[PDB]
Amino acid sequence: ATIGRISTGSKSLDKLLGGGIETQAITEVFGEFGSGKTQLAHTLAVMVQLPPEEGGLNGSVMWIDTENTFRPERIREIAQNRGLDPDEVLKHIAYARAFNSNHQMLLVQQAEDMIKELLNTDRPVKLLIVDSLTSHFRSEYIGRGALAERQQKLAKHLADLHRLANLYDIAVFVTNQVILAHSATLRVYLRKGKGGKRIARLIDGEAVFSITEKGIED
Repeated sequence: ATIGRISTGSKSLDKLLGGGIETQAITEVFGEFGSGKTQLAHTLAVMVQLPPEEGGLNGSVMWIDTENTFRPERIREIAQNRGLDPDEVLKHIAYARAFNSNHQMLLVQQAEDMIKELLNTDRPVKLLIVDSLTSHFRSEYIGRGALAERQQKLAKHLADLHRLANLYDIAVFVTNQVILAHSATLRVYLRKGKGGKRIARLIDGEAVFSITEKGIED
């Protein structure tokens, strides 16, 4: 099946990404606290719901939150300022809080049930967000021997996410607060710049954007 692309809201970032974040891929954004990772996640959760000629995929969203950082009113605000009904946009986000890393892993397997349900409807799941991908793994697997164990568990979790992305034509978008190996298909380093701007660079030019009432934009 052909790849879909979800606009981020920023023409600059979209160009860096070749048009937007891809389905059948895991895109990891990483950066320090406050770099804008969760703002980008909120924006994508609205953009994906737009029709294709506006940069979306007419899609639904599943969101796995590990830090209690999802904000329904931020969704509603971004939606309204982009001409969308805030409550309809929020309705199409299936939200779950992951209590620990083992629950996080089960929630990904659980997500396949809803993905299958919606697959041949007019708003199939097109975006799966895990924010934060790594926070529970970092707190639980620590100390001598933890590097190998944590990386194996993460690799299995990312394998499950790759399978959902590839089997069901979904964009998986994950955040990571930052010598370790990584398994995402594309890694984007995000940082704060001057003038309140955020700067994005692909890892292994740079896009510049602002956080606004529309989510992000140039």
